[PDB]
Amino acid sequence: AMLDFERKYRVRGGTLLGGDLFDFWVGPFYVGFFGVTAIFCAVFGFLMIGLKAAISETWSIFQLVLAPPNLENGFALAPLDEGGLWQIVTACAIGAFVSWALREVEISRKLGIGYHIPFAFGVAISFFVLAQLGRPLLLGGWGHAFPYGIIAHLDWVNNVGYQNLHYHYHWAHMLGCSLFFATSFALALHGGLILSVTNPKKGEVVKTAEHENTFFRDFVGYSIGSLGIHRLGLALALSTSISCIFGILTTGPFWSRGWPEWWYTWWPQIPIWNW
Amino acid sequence: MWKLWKFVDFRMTAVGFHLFFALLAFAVHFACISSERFNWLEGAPAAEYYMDEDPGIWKRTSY
Amino acid sequence: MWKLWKFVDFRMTAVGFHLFFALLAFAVHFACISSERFNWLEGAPAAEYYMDEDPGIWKRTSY
Amino acid sequence: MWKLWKFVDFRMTAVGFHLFFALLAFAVHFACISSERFNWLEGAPAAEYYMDEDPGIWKRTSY
Amino acid sequence: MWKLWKFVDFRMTAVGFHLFFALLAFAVHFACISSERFNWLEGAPAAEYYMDEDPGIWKRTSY
Amino acid sequence: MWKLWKFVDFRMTAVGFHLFFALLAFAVHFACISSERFNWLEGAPAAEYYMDEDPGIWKRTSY
Amino acid sequence: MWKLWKFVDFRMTAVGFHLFFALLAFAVHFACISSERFNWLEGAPAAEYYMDEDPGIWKRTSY
Amino acid sequence: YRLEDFAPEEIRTDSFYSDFLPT
Amino acid sequence: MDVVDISWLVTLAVLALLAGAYPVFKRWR
Amino acid sequence: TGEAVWLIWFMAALALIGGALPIVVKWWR
Amino acid sequence: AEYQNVFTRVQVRGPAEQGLEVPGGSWNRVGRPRFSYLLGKIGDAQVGPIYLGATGVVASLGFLIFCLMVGFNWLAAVDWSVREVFRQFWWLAVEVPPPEYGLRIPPFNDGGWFLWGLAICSLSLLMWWARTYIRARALGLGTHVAWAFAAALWFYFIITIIRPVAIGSWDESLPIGMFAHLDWLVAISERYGNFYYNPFHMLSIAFCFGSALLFAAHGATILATGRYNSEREIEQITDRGTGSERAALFWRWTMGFNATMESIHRWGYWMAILVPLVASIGLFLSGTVIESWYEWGLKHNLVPIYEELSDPARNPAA
Amino acid sequence: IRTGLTDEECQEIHEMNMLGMHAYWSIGLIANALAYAWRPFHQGRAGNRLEDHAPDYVRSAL
Amino acid sequence: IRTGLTDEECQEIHEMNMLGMHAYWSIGLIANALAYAWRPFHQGRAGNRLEDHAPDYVRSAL
Amino acid sequence: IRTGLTDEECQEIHEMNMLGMHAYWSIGLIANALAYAWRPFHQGRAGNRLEDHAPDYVRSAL
Amino acid sequence: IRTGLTDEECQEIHEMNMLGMHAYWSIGLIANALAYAWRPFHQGRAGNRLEDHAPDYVRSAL
Amino acid sequence: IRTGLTDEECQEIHEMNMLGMHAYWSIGLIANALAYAWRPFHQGRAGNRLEDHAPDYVRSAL
Amino acid sequence: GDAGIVVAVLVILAILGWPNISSTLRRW
Ligand code: A1LZM
Ligand code: A1LZM
Ligand code: A1LZM
Ligand code: A1LZM
Ligand code: A1LZM
Ligand code: A1LZM
Ligand code: A1LZM
Ligand SMILES: C/C=C1/c2cc3[nH]c4c(c3C)C(=O)[C@H](C(=O)OC)c4c3nc(cc4[nH]c(cc(n2)[C@@H]1C)c(C(C)=O)c4C)[C@@H](C)[C@@H]3CCC(=O)OC/C=C(/C)CCC[C@H](C)CC/C=C(\C)CCCC(C)C
Ligand SMILES: [Fe+3]
Repeated sequence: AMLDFERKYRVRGGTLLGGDLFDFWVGPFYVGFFGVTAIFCAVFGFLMIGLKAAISETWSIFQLVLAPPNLENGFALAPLDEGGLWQIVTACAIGAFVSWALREVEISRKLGIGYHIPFAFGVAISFFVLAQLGRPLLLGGWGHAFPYGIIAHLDWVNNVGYQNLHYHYHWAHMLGCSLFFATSFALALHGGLILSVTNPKKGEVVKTAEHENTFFRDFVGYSIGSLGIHRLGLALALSTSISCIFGILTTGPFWSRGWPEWWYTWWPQIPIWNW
Repeated sequence: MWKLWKFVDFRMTAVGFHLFFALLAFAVHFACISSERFNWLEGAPAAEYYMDEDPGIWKRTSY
Repeated sequence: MWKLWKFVDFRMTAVGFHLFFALLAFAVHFACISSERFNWLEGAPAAEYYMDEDPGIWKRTSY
Repeated sequence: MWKLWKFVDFRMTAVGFHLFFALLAFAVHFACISSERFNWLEGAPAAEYYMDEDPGIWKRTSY
Repeated sequence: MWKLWKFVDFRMTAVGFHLFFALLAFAVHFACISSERFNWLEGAPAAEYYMDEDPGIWKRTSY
Repeated sequence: MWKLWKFVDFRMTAVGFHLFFALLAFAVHFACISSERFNWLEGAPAAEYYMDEDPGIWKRTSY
Repeated sequence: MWKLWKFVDFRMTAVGFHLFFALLAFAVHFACISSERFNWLEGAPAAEYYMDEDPGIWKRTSY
Repeated sequence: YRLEDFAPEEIRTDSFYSDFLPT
Repeated sequence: MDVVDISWLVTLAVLALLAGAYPVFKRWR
Repeated sequence: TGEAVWLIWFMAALALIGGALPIVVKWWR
Repeated sequence: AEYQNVFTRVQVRGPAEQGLEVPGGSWNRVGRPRFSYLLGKIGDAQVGPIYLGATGVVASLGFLIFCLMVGFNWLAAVDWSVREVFRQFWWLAVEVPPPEYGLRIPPFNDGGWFLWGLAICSLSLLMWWARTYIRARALGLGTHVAWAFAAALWFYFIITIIRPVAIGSWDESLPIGMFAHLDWLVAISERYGNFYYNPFHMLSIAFCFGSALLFAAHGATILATGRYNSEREIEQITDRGTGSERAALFWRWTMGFNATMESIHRWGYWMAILVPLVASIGLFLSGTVIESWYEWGLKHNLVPIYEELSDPARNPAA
Repeated sequence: IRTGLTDEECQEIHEMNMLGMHAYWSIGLIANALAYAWRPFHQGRAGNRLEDHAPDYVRSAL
Repeated sequence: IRTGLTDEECQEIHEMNMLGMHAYWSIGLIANALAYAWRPFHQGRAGNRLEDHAPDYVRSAL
Repeated sequence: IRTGLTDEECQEIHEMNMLGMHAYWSIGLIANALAYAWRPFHQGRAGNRLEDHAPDYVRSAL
Repeated sequence: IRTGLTDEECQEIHEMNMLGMHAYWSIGLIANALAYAWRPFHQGRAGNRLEDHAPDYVRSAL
Repeated sequence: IRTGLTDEECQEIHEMNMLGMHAYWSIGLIANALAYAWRPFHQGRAGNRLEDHAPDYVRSAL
Repeated sequence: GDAGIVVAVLVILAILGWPNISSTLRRW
């Protein structure tokens, strides 16, 4: 139940908050106080999701949604049957994500590694927070935040995108879709490169960093290298999450017309070609 | 400025000046194209064709 | 300021000034273009053409 | 304040001041362009051209 | 408070104060611009122009 | 509480207090601006201008 | 300027000039195609076909 | 003990189940 | 000034600031 | 009125960030 | 703070490495290796040399021919005004054939140019894939990069050729335009129900969001464990070090399970290349098997049902 | 864990801290007294809404 | 933790800081006095809205 | 923090910098004088909008 | 910086460069002269727009 | 920082730079004189818009 | 009235807080 080398690192300390009381492992998982709070928020939020499934009679992961209150509700606490369950689960999700990231900070301290992983997770959490708080603050109510349904939040994404007519044309959407595609492209390239170096044809020896460098130099003229590929990957995925922040915070709050009309508003009128 | 190349790379300066002058020749030619008076590609008339006297530049003319 | 190059790199200062002035010349020329009075590319009449008297700049003229 | 450069990088200070003053010169010029009274490019009249008296700045004028 | 620099970095404090004060001067000038009374750029009249008495600030005036 | 600095970093405390007070001054000035009674920039009248009696704060006024 | 190749890479200069001139020949031939007068692909008439006199270029012709 | 089963119609009774998701 | 004209002027100003600052930002260590 | 009403607080947020930048940098370094 | 492994503050330069010996490398490796200091901040500074292979050169030439066909069509669409091309750069496109041709190759200006460019672009992409394969093989590498490109190209061929052919109409294919191919996204999703209700769309987005997740997490993991030389992952795979151990233990203590230095790349490789694969499956089923993803997910209890509106819109056409 | 500051350094910091905190505190009290005399912060039972005391032609943002 | 500056360095830094803060403070106070004499910042009970004092033909942005 | 430039190197950089700065400054002053004599940059109290001075048939871009 | 090319290498590079530049320049001058004789590049003061010289039925792309 | 070029190298670079700059400058000045004689770059007070001088039937791109 | 008092107070504060006058109160 423990890795061949795991016990060698399973030491006390590294906790941000929890001391030695929560500083232990249950099976593979390190717990920590932030693990305790993450489990609390996760299980309570899932129990509120089940409560909405019960009250809405929607026992389908796909059809069940915790939607935020109505727009007329504003920032007020809603009835649990009118968006209050969504508010509870929003608090639970923020708490669980923050607790998970802080538990990862604890694990990083215990392993002596940098806090890059909880930082990247915190970038994703920052998207969630700015989407579920920043968009309500910009637009004046919890009802502008996306709901909690496996399929229904896709419907919210659909409707919020089509509120600006053609959401593809959103500048933040264009940049962020390019960034997601570049992230999957670079993950494919990087996994393929590492596996190609370490899994050549049968009978061939494992190649080196020189091999992979000259592979991408021969291939596309540039090789970003071992450190560069991971730096670029963290950058690409993070930047796509920041692009998601900008997209969710600008569609509506900072452009209520169509994003096609947004593009028409400035690009065709750029004076170097508007004549 | 003959000592400038003791401190400023001449290759960088000349290359950047040629690049910027390519961009600027394009931009200036496009500025002329944008101007109806100056667009030789469209070939519009000059207002001096229909003027009676010289408009001048600093002539301080009056209506 | 001859001692400024004891502390501030002249290559940096000169390159930054030349780039800034290139794009600032672009900006100022475009500001003239955006002004109807100053757009030589469109060549609109000056108000002084239709003025009976000298408008002045600091001259305290009255309607 | 000649001792400030014992504790604050002068190159950093001067460079940041030139950067911020280029930015602020642009911002202030755009503020003048935004103002109808001060947009020299549009060349709008001054309300003083139509006033019968000096408006003043601190002058306690009454309607 | 000359002993503050034994504990608080003066360069950090001064750079932070200067950045904060630049952006806060921008904020306060924007506060003036947002005000009809205080926007010198648009130059609206003051209500004191149309008032027959001094409004005061702490003066207990009644309608 | 002169002994607090044996246990709490004063540089951290003072820097955090200055940051938080800059933020809180911004927030409080925003609260005043959002109040029609307190927005000096828009300069709305006080309701006491239109009352025949002092409203008080703790005074048990009745309609 | 035979000494330019002591400081400026001739291979870089020649390759860059050929690349820019390929792009510039494309751009200029495009400019001709854009022009009605100069678009041989569309083959529009010249205005000189209908003129009873030489328009000139610098000629001080009047309507 | 549903209130709708005992209270008169002048008493507002709200069912436990909501109609928000008619699935 | 037209909003497109002033926006393009601001764009050229921001580009000028970036171009002037680029040698600064390159050597900023 | 106009767009300066929010520009006050955008510049306020920028001022807070700018005042904290040397603090965050000194902490980082 | 600690060094965050985000930028290389101190770059070191050796002799410009032409590359490991490959058959034809001495001739086909072209370009004096140039060192970008800006690129050296993140990764390797060296730019070049590039392999000037037959597949690479002809694929690049075909890509150029395709791009120039698109540009010439855009010019002829805006009366050969480069100014109007740049003004309408995002809107302009080489449009696909209309439905009345079906699978017929139409005249150039009725979608024939689109099919011409599709042939050129598809052949060029296949030559580029061949270059990927051959560049990997010449260095004694696995062809994993070639097969990731093959997954992406399989999705591309589904978008452009295979699925338009199966539907029997070239108008189902992807227009060659910035805004036009996004309009193709909208038209495909709304014509065929809603791709939000397409489970292969769901899975492809799961794998794209998880490519971002894994590649953020993996880049962060490698930058965090770069204190222990974990970025040299080939060594950590053949000679497992404390950096790979710490990465595995971080993820095991977080999630309960971890990967290895090689298996994390297996995970990321498959999570990435699954995006175009299940994407191709879902797109192909859209218009061949599935007419409405909304109706299909209604039948499968996949589509949420919301509160009935007060005063719904009634279809005036019954 | 302590800060390593001597009793003398802590006393110097406390002198500066008292001076700064109490100077701000007093300037803020003067400022709040001035703004309170200008417009009392807390409404009476009658309130201080313009719509409740001013005539109809007086515009209120509320 | 101490910054490391000696007493003399702290004293010269403080001289420069007093000069900077107090010069900026006095120039800003003169500027605020000039802006207040130009237009007092605080409206008074009558307010200073143009709609409440100017004739109906005086346009007000409010 | 020091560029390492000697006395004479700094002086010759300054000679070139003065030449470039002041030559650009003088040529720009002559250019602005020419453009000012062509059309003065700053409007008088009357302004120089064509709408306010030209007849109605003279179209203005405002 | 220095390319390392000898004076003879620079001279032969330069003779080839002069040949290329001036041959291209002369061929381009002949080409521009031919295209100028075909249709003069620059309109006269009357212009050369078809809408101003051709009859109404002659279509112009303006 | 110092480029390392000797005085003789800087002098030959400057001879070439003077040649390039001043040849381009003179050829461009001749080009601008030719284009200015063709159509003066700057309008007089009357402007040079066709809408203000041409008849109504002469179309203008404004 | 009140505005004049405010201006006078601000001017007095500016004069007293001017470095030449405020520094005379320096004690180290
Ligand atoms: C073999 C060898 C060789 C050479 C060499 C050399 C040397 C040594 C040198 C040079 C030069 C040079 N060039 Mg060259 N070349 C060649 C060629 C050529 C060609 C062809 C294609 O053929 C061409 C076209 C050329 C051009 C040139 C130019 C760029 C230059 C400069 C001039 C001037 O500046 O004047 C000029 C001057 C002056 C001052 C003028 C000014 C303005 C400025 C900006 C303006 C700005 C403006 C703006 C921005 C605004 C606009 C507006 C509108 C509305 C928009 N190349 C060969 C290859 N080379 C110089 C320089 O760079 O400097 C630094 C030098 O030194
Ligand atoms: C009609 C309409 C429409 C739309 C809509 C819209 C809107 C409104 C928006 C959007 C978006 C976008 N998108 Mg889209 N769309 C379209 C389409 C598309 C396409 C195609 C192909 O076509 C493409 C590719 C695209 C993509 C995209 C990207 C980029 C983005 C997304 C991503 C995100 O965000 O997330 C992000 C997210 C995030 C970060 C998240 C995080 C978690 C957290 C912490 C974690 C944790 C959790 C948990 C639960 C735990 C678990 C446990 C275990 C399991 C045990 N698109 C159409 C058109 N759009 C956004 C933005 O903007 O960005 C920029 C927004 O806002
Ligand atoms: C309309 C227009 C306007 C203005 C204008 C401008 C601009 C543009 C600017 C400015 C400024 C500034 N200011 Mg002013 N103002 C204004 C008002 C005011 C006030 C009130 C109260 O309201 C205050 C308190 C101020 C103050 C100041 C400072 C803090 C800064 C600096 C200066 C100095 O430092 O010295 C100076 C300083 C000083 C003046 C300070 C003083 C204290 C004292 C003793 C105490 C306190 C008291 C109080 C609060 C009472 C209340 C009243 C009632 C309600 C009745 N501001 C108006 C509204 N600006 C700047 C800045 O921010 O920078 C950063 C800028 O840029
Ligand atoms: C309209 C207008 C206005 C104002 C104004 C402004 C501005 C602009 C600013 C300010 C401030 C500030 N304030 Mg004030 N105010 C206001 C009110 C008030 C209050 C109430 C009560 O309400 C308080 C308590 C305050 C206070 C304060 C502080 C906390 C800060 C600082 C300063 C000082 O320190 O002084 C100093 C201090 C002080 C003053 C404090 C004291 C306590 C005492 C003993 C006790 C308490 C009592 C209570 C709470 C109960 C009553 C109520 C009832 C209902 C009857 N504020 C109004 C509403 N501001 C600032 C800040 O934040 O910074 C950071 C600024 O900027
Ligand atoms: C329409 C048209 C126009 C123009 C135009 C153009 C172009 C196109 C260009 C230019 C320029 C340039 N300018 Mg000018 N202008 C204009 C005006 C002006 C002004 C005014 C105020 O108004 C100024 C101050 C200027 C100035 C200048 C410089 C800064 C630069 C450089 C050059 C030089 O160096 O000179 C040099 C310098 C000079 C000339 C000048 C300086 C001081 C002086 C002594 C004195 C001062 C005074 C003041 C500021 C105030 C007055 C008052 C009134 C009553 C309010 N700009 C007009 C509006 N442009 C350039 C550039 O930017 O490059 C970068 C170019 O390209
Ligand atoms: C329509 C048409 C047109 C044109 C045309 C073209 C093309 C196409 C091109 C060009 C050019 C170029 N120009 Mg020119 N122009 C034009 C005008 C002009 C002006 C005015 C002002 O107006 C100027 C200043 C110029 C100038 C120049 C240069 C910078 C270059 C040459 C080079 C040289 O350096 O020699 C040459 C040089 C030169 C000419 C320079 C000189 C100064 C002198 C001393 C003085 C000046 C004055 C001023 C600024 C003031 C104004 C006045 C009035 C009354 C307001 N541009 C027209 C508008 N283009 C080029 C370029 O960019 O390259 C890159 C090209 O490609
Ligand atoms: C269609 C119609 C057309 C055309 C046509 C074409 C095509 C297609 C092509 C070409 C070209 C080319 N051109 Mg030309 N043109 C045209 C005009 C012109 C001009 C004017 C002025 O206008 C110029 C200056 C030119 C020039 C040239 C060169 C630079 C290049 C190269 C070649 C050579 O080298 O020769 C050689 C060289 C040469 C010819 C040049 C020489 C100096 C001279 C004497 C001096 C200057 C003067 C001036 C500017 C005065 C103005 C006028 C007035 C306004 C009166 N182009 C028309 C518009 N294209 C090419 C290219 O780009 O390649 C890359 C091509 O592809
Ligand atoms: C730019 C960087 C990114 C990035 C980076 C990164 N994400 C990381 C890490 C790093 C570095 C981790 O280190 C961490 C980890 O341990 O696994 C690898 C983690 C993780 N992310 C997960 C999901 C993920 N992430 C996504 C996006 C990115 N992730 C972006 C692309 C996306 C989408 C949609 O794109 C998903 C679904 C989990 C698997 C795991 C957190 C577990 C948790 O929160 O515990 C907490 C434990 C649980 C069970 C949470 C339950 C909490 C509430 C009460 C349950 C209800 C859920 C909601 C209300 C959410 C909305 C529902 C939607 C239907 C509307
Ligand atoms: Fe990796």
